Amino acid sequence: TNIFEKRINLKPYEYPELNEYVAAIRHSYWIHTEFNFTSDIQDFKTGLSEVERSAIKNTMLAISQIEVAVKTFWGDVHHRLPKPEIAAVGATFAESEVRHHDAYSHLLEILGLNEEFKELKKKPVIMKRVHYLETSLKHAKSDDDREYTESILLFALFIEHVSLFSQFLIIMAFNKHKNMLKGISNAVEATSKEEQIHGDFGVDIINIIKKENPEWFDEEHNNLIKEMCLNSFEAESKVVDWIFEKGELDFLPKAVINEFLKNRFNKSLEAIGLEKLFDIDEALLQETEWFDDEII
Amino acid sequence: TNIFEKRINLKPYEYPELNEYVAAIRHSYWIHTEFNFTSDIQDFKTGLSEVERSAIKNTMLAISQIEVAVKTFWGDVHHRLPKPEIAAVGATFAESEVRHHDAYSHLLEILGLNEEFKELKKKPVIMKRVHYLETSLKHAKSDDDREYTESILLFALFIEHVSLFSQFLIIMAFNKHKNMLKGISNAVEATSKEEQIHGDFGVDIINIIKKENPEWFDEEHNNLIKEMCLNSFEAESKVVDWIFEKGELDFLPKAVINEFLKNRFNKSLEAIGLEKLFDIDEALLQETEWFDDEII
Ligand SMILES: [Mn+2]
Ligand SMILES: [Mn+2]
Ligand SMILES: [Mn+2]
Ligand SMILES: [Mn+2]
Repeated sequence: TNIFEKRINLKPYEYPELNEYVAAIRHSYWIHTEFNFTSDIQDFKTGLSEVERSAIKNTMLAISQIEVAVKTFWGDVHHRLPKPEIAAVGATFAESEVRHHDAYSHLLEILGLNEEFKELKKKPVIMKRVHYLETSLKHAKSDDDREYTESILLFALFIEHVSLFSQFLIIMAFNKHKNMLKGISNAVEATSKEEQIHGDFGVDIINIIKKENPEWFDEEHNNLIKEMCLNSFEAESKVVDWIFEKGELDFLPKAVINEFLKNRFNKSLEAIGLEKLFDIDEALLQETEWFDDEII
Repeated sequence: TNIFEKRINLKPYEYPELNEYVAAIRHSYWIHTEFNFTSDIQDFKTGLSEVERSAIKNTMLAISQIEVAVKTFWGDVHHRLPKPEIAAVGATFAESEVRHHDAYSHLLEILGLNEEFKELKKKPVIMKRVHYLETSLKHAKSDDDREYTESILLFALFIEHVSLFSQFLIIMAFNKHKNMLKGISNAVEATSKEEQIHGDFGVDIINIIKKENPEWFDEEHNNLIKEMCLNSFEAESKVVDWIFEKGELDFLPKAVINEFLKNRFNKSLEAIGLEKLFDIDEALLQETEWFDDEII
């Protein structure tokens, strides 16, 4: 098998196991119109202290920075990985991103955050985030399979599996602790599950590429993956600092969120056979174990 | 205002009305696992005469010739029509085609038609159908916007709005008259509604292209569209002859199916401002009015 080459017959599948990702998204499928956000609008308006409102506002803006955008990467994977089973997953994933866009676009509207969203791009922390996101996808349109592989790798391991996860954690933790933001936490939980599925497929694709082209993955390029991992963590850790610019939440300190992120980065590296990059404080990490127990 | 030109900023939308197509497919969304085909399997095995079974088998094979294939045209429209609103529709449509593929692939399996499906491509009537289908999409990957426009036009007006519709009509008519093939007619009705939506969006895209580039739609190019309309009808009319090779169904004669097809071809031409091509026998057309009353 060669993942990069087109095949003559539709059947049999060369990577039949990838078909499970279509079933996974059909099971996770959701539209924001299934949730009721009336209490969330009221909570955001009058139920929060100024510290809590600033944290929630910034978290919603940070999710939207990624979700409220044109996201065609998954829908285009078939051009460079021309397999029917990959094209099926890619199309299923591309549609799920349209559902995410509509959900967060609706949430910015009803929370009265459209003007703040338009001005978000001017923030240095956001520009720094955009830099690592654009660098990660610099080869998304490359004619070289090895360069394109770098884009899949960084996109799946770090963007899909980690970029939004401090934000998903903040919303879920807020609902778990305060029983507020019911509709938003439902939408966030549904988005988390789909991003987890997106990254898992990308991890599987990378392991197929690595199995078929082991010589592309030397100690040298493994060091290049590790420095991109560090850049992603530093940028996301700074986004966390900005989210809590008006004060930390006592039940979810930044130190707890940072350990949660480092662990996700480690798991992404380990998923493709690399060694872990971050030393983990187990006691601080334990505080967020409930998140993965919910997402699965 | 140019449909072919990239707009990086998400809002304001240039064609906000195209968003209705994403909501239309979310409303029509279905998976074959929502239907029960147990009675259909039994009907196909023991409930049909030799004439009826041959007609149903050939109809299912003809639907599958189009549906059981990699269908990435809709998911790629954004490359040449780089608008966020178009990209959202394209991704939603590309996913619906994966659902259609899984549905008809499941139906070929449970009806024991996998081997007959593998050999279908060798039939002269099928080769003749493939010829007009491939000719219609010959410019699907062109760098010239005018040539690409020809592919969208033929694909939407004739392939999406008509190619499968004699088959959808045959299945629904069989269920209406005989109260058999319950699950299959449900899946066919659900597919018909989504193909109707697919072609409607394509018609809207063509009318935007025609509004922005009226000089592209000259008498010479309109004559080519009419010549392609005739080629599509002749090939689909021959597919109908093949479906009924073992005998016609008294309740749905070929003359009735052919008038149904000619009328659909006329409506596609009229939808983009071209004149009707076929003379219609109104009495024979009236016999299939119930079909559009169900789909629309
Ligand atoms: Mn998303
Ligand atoms: Mn994703
Ligand atoms: Mn279809
Ligand atoms: Mn279609």
